[PDB]
Amino acid sequence: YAKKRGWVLGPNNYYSFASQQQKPEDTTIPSTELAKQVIEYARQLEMIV
Amino acid sequence: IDAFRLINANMMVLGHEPRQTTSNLGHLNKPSIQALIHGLNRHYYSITINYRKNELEQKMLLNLHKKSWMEGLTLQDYSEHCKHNESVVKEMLELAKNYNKAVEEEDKMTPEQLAIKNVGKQDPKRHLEEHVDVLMTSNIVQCLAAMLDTVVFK
Repeated sequence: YAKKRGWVLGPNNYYSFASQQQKPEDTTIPSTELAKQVIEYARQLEMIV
Repeated sequence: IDAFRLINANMMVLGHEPRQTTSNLGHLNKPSIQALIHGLNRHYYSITINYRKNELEQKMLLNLHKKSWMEGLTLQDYSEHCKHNESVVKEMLELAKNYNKAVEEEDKMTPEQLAIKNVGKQDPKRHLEEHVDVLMTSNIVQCLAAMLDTVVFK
């Protein structure tokens, strides 16, 4: 597990780094598809009589 | 607007307006009684008027007289708009309570005659979803304008 994994023995101390990501967010990402959903609301209110 | 044209005295004991093989005479006006009490029809005659409607004028009068560019994506935003959404639901609640009252009534008092003796310019379907359609159209145009403006600008 020194060669397969990491785990380098330092001054009688192993080391395993942080595998945590950054989580890129905007949270206004669905602005296109939410604008899509409201279109087929009125498209299914009108146009099909 | 109407245009007229005088007749002679040579056919005065005969039928004036000597009209012939056509069928576009019965239109454009019948002789009105505020006009035939005077010299119509034994003094002049009435004539037909249509309009020389042309292109190169019609659209440049239409699009240039009624037009607004940036109005289509304004907001009138929210403090005037959430108050309107606040108001309409409240009487629509009582409109729903009045809609409950006729449905739970449901008596065989000859219900087409029971409805005509209970006319009040009111609930059954007229004072119904008409408001709901206005609540639908107002919020959709408000929210579609809100979502497109987040998309376009940066």
